[PDB]
Amino acid sequence: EADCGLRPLFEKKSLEDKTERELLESYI
Amino acid sequence: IVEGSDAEIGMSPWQVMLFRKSPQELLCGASLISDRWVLTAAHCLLYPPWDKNFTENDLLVRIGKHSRTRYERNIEKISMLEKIYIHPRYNWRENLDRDIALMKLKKPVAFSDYIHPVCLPDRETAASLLQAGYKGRVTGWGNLKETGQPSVLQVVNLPIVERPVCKDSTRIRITDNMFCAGYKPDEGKRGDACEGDSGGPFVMKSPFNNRWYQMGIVSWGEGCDRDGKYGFYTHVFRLKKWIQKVIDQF
Amino acid sequence: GDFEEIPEEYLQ
Ligand SMILES: Oc1ccc2c(Cc3ccc(OCCN4CCCC4)cc3)c(-c3ccc(OCCN4CCCC4)nc3)sc2c1
Ligand SMILES: *[C@@H]1O[C@H](CO)[C@@H](O)[C@H](O)[C@H]1NC(C)=O
Ligand code: NA
Ligand code: NA
Repeated sequence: EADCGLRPLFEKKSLEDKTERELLESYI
Repeated sequence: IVEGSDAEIGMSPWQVMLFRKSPQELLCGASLISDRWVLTAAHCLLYPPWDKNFTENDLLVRIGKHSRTRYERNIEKISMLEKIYIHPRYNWRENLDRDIALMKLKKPVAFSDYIHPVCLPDRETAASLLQAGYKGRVTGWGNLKETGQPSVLQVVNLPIVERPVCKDSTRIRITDNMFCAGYKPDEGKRGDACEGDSGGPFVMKSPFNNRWYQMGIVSWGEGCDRDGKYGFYTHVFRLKKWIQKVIDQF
Repeated sequence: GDFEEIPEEYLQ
């Protein structure tokens, strides 16, 4: 899908969820 | 989910609930990958050892939910299945190798703030993100402990574990079509999937394009959140060819 | 607990 993986209430509004930072910080 | 927390509204819009018609009950998790296709684990539909063998007419798919038991009026969408496709080489007799299945909805579902598909990985995304130590996220309405149920969708983030460690933690022969995840006994953090969560998605957020990718499918484990044991997941990219095959042909 | 009643349209 063209806009797969982009959440209406988060990525599309440029808002982060409570714990996504944990994932990103693990990606060295 | 064991040792997780309540999900935020709209946090996993691709999360799907596999629901039994009669008796009405939660069977497994699943994921929306397009307006008409749902991805899940084959053992959710077929597993002879436990006398499990469901057909299209046996169940329903519920999309956009948050609460486990309430019929979320004007928010959730309930769909009927048109056809189920189980991988031809699903090995249910020995190790659940190729534990994967596709389900075609009778009619497409419309997207909303609460319903949106997740992406399937490409070789580069998989090569780049499927590394030991990198964390993924698991979601589900399953049991809160091995041996009760949550009120709303639960979520937990877990690190991918080195292949040797996965191998040395079980007697089962593990294949290239699976990977294991979870914290080690000395990491001082717990968390796992549990009964009712299988078939659900293991996702990762690409730091290159900011999209969420489903890297795995909750497949099997021995108990839930036991020290020194790990949850095993179906390797979605290793099986992408079959997925495209079914979708393109059917 | 047990689940709530879902519309009949989805059970036929
Ligand atoms: O991290 C994970 C990942 C997946 C799972 C699963 C799925 C799962 C686990 C094991 C399995 O089968 C046996 C394992 N072998 C198969 C191949 C390799 C090992 C298949 C799927 C759990 C689960 C689900 C149902 C069940 O109820 C049994 C009770 N049932 C009797 C009838 C219905 C309820 N007990 C545990 S716990 C768990 C933790
Ligand atoms: C499962 O159900 C299908 C369809 O009703 C049937 O053809 C098959 O023989 C059953 N058993 C197995 C193990 O597939
Ligand atoms: Na072993
Ligand atoms: Na564990």
